Amino acid sequence: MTDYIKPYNNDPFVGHLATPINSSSLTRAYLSQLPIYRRGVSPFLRGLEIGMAHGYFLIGPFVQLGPLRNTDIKYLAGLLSAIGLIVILTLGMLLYGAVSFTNDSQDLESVDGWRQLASGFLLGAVGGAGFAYLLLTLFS
Amino acid sequence: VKVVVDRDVVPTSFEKWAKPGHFSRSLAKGPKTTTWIWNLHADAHDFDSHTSSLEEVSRKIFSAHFGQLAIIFIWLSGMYFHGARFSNYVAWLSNPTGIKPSAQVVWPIVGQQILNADVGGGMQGIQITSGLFQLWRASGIVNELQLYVTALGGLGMAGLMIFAGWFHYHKAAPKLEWFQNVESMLNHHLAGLLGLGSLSWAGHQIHVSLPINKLLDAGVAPSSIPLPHEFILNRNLMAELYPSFQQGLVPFFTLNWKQYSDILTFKGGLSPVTGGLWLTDVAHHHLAIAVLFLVAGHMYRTNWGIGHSIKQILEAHKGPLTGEGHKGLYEILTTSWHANLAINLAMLGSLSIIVAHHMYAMPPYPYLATDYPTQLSLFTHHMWIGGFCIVGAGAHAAIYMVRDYSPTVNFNNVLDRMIRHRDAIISHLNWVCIFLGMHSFGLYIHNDTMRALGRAQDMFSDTAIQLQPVFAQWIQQIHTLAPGNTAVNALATASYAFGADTVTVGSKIAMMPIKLGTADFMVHHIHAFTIHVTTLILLKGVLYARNSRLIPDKANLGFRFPCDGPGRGGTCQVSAWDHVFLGLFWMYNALSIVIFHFSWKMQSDVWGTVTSNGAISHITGGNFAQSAITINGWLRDFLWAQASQVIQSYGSSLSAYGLMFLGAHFVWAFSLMFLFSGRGYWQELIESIVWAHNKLKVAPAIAPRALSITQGRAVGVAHYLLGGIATTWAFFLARIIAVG
Amino acid sequence: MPSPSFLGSTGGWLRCAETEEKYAMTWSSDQQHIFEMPTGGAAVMNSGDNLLYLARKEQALALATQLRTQFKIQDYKIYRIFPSGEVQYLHPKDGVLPYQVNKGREQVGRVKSTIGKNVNPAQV
Amino acid sequence: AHTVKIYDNCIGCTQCVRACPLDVLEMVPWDGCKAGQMASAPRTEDCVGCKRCETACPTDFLSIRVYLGGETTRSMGLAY
Amino acid sequence: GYSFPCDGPGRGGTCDISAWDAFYLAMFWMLNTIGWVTFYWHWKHLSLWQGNVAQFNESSTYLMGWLRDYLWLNSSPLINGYNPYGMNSLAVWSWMFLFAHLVWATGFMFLISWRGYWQELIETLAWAHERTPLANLIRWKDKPVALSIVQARLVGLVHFTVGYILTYAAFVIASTAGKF
Amino acid sequence: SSLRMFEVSDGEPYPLNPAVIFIALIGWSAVAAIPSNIPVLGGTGLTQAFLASIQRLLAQYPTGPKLDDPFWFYLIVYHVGLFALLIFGQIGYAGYAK
Ligand SMILES: CC1=C(C/C=C(\C)CCC[C@H](C)CCC[C@H](C)CCCC(C)C)C(=O)c2ccccc2C1=O
Ligand SMILES: CC1=C(C/C=C(\C)CCC[C@H](C)CCC[C@H](C)CCCC(C)C)C(=O)c2ccccc2C1=O
Ligand code: SF4
Ligand code: SF4
Ligand code: SF4
Repeated sequence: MTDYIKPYNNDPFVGHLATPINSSSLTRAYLSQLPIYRRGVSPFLRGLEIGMAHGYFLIGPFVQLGPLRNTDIKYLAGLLSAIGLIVILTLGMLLYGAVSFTNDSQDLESVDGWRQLASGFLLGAVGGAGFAYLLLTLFS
Repeated sequence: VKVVVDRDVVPTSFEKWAKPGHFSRSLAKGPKTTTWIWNLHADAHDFDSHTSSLEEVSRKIFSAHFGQLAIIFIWLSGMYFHGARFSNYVAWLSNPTGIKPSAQVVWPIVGQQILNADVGGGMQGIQITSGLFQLWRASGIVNELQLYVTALGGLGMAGLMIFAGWFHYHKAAPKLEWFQNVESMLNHHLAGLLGLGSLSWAGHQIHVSLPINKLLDAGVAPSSIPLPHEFILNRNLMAELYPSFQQGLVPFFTLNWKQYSDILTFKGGLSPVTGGLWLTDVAHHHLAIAVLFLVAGHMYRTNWGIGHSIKQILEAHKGPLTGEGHKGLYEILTTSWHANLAINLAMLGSLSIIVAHHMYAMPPYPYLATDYPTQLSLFTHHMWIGGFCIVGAGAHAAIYMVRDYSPTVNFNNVLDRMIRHRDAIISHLNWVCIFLGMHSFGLYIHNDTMRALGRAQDMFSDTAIQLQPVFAQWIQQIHTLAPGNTAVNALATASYAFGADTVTVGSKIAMMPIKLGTADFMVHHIHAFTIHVTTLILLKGVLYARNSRLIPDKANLGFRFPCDGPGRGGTCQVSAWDHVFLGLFWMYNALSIVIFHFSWKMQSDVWGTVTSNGAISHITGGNFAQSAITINGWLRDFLWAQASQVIQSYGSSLSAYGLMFLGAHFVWAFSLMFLFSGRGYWQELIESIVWAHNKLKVAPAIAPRALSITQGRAVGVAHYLLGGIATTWAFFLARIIAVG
Repeated sequence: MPSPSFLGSTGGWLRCAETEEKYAMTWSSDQQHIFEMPTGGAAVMNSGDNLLYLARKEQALALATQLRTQFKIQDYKIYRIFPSGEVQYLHPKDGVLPYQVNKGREQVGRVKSTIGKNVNPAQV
Repeated sequence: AHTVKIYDNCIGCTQCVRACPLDVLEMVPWDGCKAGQMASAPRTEDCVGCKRCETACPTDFLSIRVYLGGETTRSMGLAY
Repeated sequence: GYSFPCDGPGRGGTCDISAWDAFYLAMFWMLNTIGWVTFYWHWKHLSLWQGNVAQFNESSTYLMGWLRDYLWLNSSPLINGYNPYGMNSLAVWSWMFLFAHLVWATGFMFLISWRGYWQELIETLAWAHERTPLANLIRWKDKPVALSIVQARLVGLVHFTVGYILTYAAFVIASTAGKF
Repeated sequence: SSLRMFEVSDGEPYPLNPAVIFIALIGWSAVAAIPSNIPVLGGTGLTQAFLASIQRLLAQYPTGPKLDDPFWFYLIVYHVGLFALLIFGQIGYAGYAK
């Protein structure tokens, strides 16, 4: 018994190696459950949900606050700016795999699986901008 | 707790004064360099850079305490003198409105007599904004004789402190054991100083209030004012002015406290006669604070065995995220004279700011709210004082990790964690600063773009309704309904800045329900931006002062060092004292924006005039309902319209505030000489002048050298602040006199 | 090897530290003590040699300088290369660098005037 | 990286390796000095160039020069 | 050579010693001296355009006349480019005058504070980069470092120049076209 | 709408969903702040909104503060009582064993 087990194991058994607010022991498992870095899957699916999450809310800001927000046409300004930025952002994200070229044997996190998740990101972003598009139409 | 005195340690001799630099053998044998001339004064107050014997360091700082204390007493004893020899306080005592304040006269030498401002009362001079007349009126002082007696009584107390700081030293000297009695120290500071101080002044404004309250507020001449001793020598006079004095400390023992309700009340708000807070509420206030401090002054171990102690109090506080928490903090504060100074400078610095806010919010002195120059000056005065003090708190909280922190002696796992996950603290504050910057000032860029672009500012009006009157509006409404409901014993709010539509006017507006709007959310977040950046850089200098990732051997170099060299791409300005040097600058920007906000928003919506045909007409009538949202309005309607009151004064008596205004930019831009150039070029610049000095041998024995790398930056911030305060000092004292 | 325990993270689990060369020091430590890392708070020093990980070279030499001032102990630092190459760069002579040694040699030494002349007559 | 060049002004008072952070220089027996030591920098690949030896260098004009050259990971002193 | 930081912070200090440092010092005097000549030349025409020559040879003798009648009176149509009521033609210029004081004061970031503080801060940013989940998958190419001691002063001189140039390039047009 | 009781291991989503409900009650107040969106949302709900909507600080908006004040008062009473229990929990809890 040296120092009586590290002053109470640094208070009631902390541990938590990959936890300190980066992702709790529940949240790190929630990240493994989270599709952006999902286990047991490859081509398209690691992405796809990425776009279905990003493009889904990209309609949000420019509908109420964008440079166009005072007439009836303004329901479209939230989507045109979003889709234009979606094309720009898709190019910017796809270019990362072109910059990387060291792990050509590790095709998942480098080039192959990288493009095989951004491919789902393109349809996810555009489609997700179209998914939240038809959600506020029946109430208007 | 024991009388341990080391009588006679240092003799009384002029021998040390004969040697320039006796405090250090390194600053005595080699005065062959110009740099030594500046090192003699730079280290003159760095007492921990001489001897390490704490029994002598404690016997060199308590000496400086009594020395500074004597300087302050010499300073205060003159204020009562200037308000008697040449002033207008008695005439202002009879006529307070038409007679402007003044307590400084000039002489006919070079035509400077134009500064004699026509204030009235048969005396000309220079207007004052120190609040001396309000304090003296709130003290019951009427005759000039009461000024001279207080001044002559101040000379005695000023001399006794010099003969005290020269007593416990060249004559006496307590041991080192007398300083670890921090337990016995807080029992005499919270009870002897705070306690008896809040009680002694409380017992004064109970018997001196009626020469101000039940006399000077009725309409009696200053000659008809009775004497303060005539009220005490005859208890029935106090009994008639207050029908509670007939008892004379009889229900005080009977616990029939309600019979003392003629002086002890809790009204709230302001008085519609004087112009400030109630003269009876402050007496009861200080009585309430005095008893609380008489209780709070008994908390630590003396020599009877009862009570807590800073030791086991901190040895008991734990916490999950803290680990070995709070323990060792006793050894932190009881060993380093420095260590107490940062927590003092931090608390007292924020205290000066908080009391500055409490000044304008609820004016405690009579005839203070209407006196706009004094009010505006005093707020920003304590504002900048606390700015310097909090940065000094960072300046020394950076000293601690370098000068008095050890990995074996003093230990708190809390402070350990502040240095173990140290890269996380500043990372959080960094992202917070950037989020509060790219938006608060980003929205400034946004709105200034919307106006020059066209119809975008028009569609911003709905967003101008947002944020503003959305938050903090309900807080004011809570305070509107706080009396009666959550304050049954209060017939008024905390201040009339809370009570809506309730305006108190004494020919000039005293307070207003400060209706937030338009851009208060903007400037408050400019504040929070400049506050988080200031806290970031200073806290960075605090916890990165010991362990640094770039250079691991950081403790060897020091605190006020230049850098390391051109290696590692470039190690430049990495000292914690430089985080304070730049910390002074972000504090400078913070306090500058806060004084701008306070000052201008006042006359925008608060300060104004009143007529019977209408209601309220401000000096500048509701301008920052739009001119605050953009950066342009801060120099289109703010920094531009102010030149009509600072420059258009040469034909009057306000010409000095224009000369100091235009001359403060000189010394500020003079700081741009040191904050931009380097010692290398300037050192190549001397040797040419020294060549001309070697041509005629007129070269001094003291070899001409450039300023130190650190001393140049210390002088640079000195001028950036002096030249960066005297301009707004001349500006705050420019318009407020013309529009007073 | 038994090494001092430290909490606070920061230093470990860095990708750059994994892909970049790392430094490994050691010290005798004849007695239980408590010291401070050049980049961390405080930690208890255990008996026997203690192996740690360092990401910088100056960090690897400042700790040795700090240990020499405490008590008198010989220091050993080993500098590893990216793949797995482990070379003894600290004390290749095993004699302290300020003190005189027998194994002498000259690397990159120009023996010319002092104002300048940057050309080197011979590199070896 | 940086280019270390030793002047002929050396006295051998070991001021380099005393000041030097990561031990770039090294004391070597020499036959043309008073104390008999000469500074030599074999590990110039690891040199950072912090210029703290020129401070401790005694001579009127310093004896240990390090001319600023290229910059690599070894000369930037970065941990990442 | 020409562009190098210092010789070493020792022997009193070698801060700003290269010939390039002399150039970077010289540009500051260039802007202000060449601005003095222009501040003078801007009155030798606006005093006769208004016909009131008695303003200059009577008030320009002291600096306060240079402060109240030029930096304040002539700037009325400048700042009134977009008043809180009806904005007109001098809006784009009144905006540039502000965007100028931004860029100019932006240079004060690169000139007053040096480089090492940014090294110690960028290292914390890089630490937060890999430590943060999800964002840990993103990796850069060239290691993030601060500007060179020479490039720091050069880029900051670029800001101190173009901000000052735009500071005077927006006042002239609006202030002269507002009153003619 | 339901009790949502099932498993003892379901006792850790029970501190999870109200942990989201607190933030949800905050976000609901945040999203309904625009001075222009309130006129269009309150018409269908109330019979009083037909004649005129928006009661400013007269009744409906004080209900928020009149919902906070009781909750604050509840928590104040319970902690003042907890300080008088002198180390003995007198309130039942659905814990211990599983
Ligand atoms: C001017 C300057 C100097 C030189 C500064 C000097 C020489 C200070 C001069 C101040 C003294 C007080 C002036 C000389 C006056 C004598 C003391 C004589 C006075 C005798 C009577 C008048 C009392 C630097 O060392 C420097 C370093 C780094 C960056 C910029 C600079 C810089 O700009
Ligand atoms: C912020 C800052 C940095 C960091 C600067 C960085 C990281 C550069 C950031 C550049 C970003 C990517 C934006 C660059 C784009 C510009 C807005 C315009 C440039 C486009 C062309 C002109 C090239 C320093 O390196 C520095 C060094 C010495 C003194 C002060 C400072 C300093 O203040
Ligand atoms: S710095 Fe120069 S003189 Fe001193 S020991 Fe090294 S080589 Fe010799
Ligand atoms: S160049 Fe720098 S690291 Fe190398 S020996 Fe000289 S001072 Fe030391
Ligand atoms: S001499 Fe000047 S430029 Fe060179 S490293 Fe030191 S502070 Fe930086």
